[PDB]
Amino acid sequence: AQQLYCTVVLWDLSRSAATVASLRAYLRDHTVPGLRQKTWISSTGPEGEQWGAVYLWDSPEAAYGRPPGVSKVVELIGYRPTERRYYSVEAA
Amino acid sequence: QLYCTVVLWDLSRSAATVASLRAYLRDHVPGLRQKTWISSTGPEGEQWGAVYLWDSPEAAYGRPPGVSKVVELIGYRPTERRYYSVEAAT
Amino acid sequence: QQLYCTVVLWDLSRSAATVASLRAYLRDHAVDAYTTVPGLRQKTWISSTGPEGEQWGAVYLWDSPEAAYGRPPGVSKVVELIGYRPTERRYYSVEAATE
Repeated sequence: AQQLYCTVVLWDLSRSAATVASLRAYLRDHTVPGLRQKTWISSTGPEGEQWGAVYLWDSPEAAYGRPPGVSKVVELIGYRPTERRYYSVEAA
Repeated sequence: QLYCTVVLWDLSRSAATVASLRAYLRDHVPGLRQKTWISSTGPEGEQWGAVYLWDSPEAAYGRPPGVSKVVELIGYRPTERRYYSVEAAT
Repeated sequence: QQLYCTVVLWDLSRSAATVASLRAYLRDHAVDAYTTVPGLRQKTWISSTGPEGEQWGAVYLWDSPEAAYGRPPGVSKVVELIGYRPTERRYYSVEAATE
């Protein structure tokens, strides 16, 4: 309701033929209960390419649920997310 | 086209905890769309952080605003910085 | 000398209440700093979070074994905030405690 909970899900794309470009295109071509906000993010650098999603939830349980719209990205990239983090929103 | 920067502190080396920073917070800029404080607890360790939403990559690379006070509260600069392009948002 | 520890817990997953919201209410409505109930040495509110699931609870230190098994005192407001009675009760003997 007022306290929000954040889940961050990240894929390192070093071990995948998918890139930020290819995944941006699949997003271009191709309302969940409890979910206030869903954001797709990316990063490029010497470290390598990364794809991810940031979820704002209105309940603590949902934050640990299987993240929505991840199954489709899993088969596109080739594997389970390399990183997953859990936060509380303290002030926005 | 928006950009997202996140600044984090591992709190294990500070007297500060998520709880004490939360309490302090409770009792107390060009290009910047949104500023959000975040925290993390559990077996992996305590963290405090700020998430910024920018509309330019320059401002995003600029030194994070409103971080000065927190650096004083924790006792050191952020231990981790990450930089993202926003691809899509609801 | 012999003390008895009763722990009552609420699983919060079925409730609109959360650790954050219970903690916020507590912050704006301070509980008694001292014990009122005869035989009650100490009362502590506790919480847990993370993948296991959210929980709220009360830990009681009693000087008699009868009270340890009675209805736990001072939980009426929390029961109203959560919307149900404790989902779990545990009974312990204190075998040794540091001072």
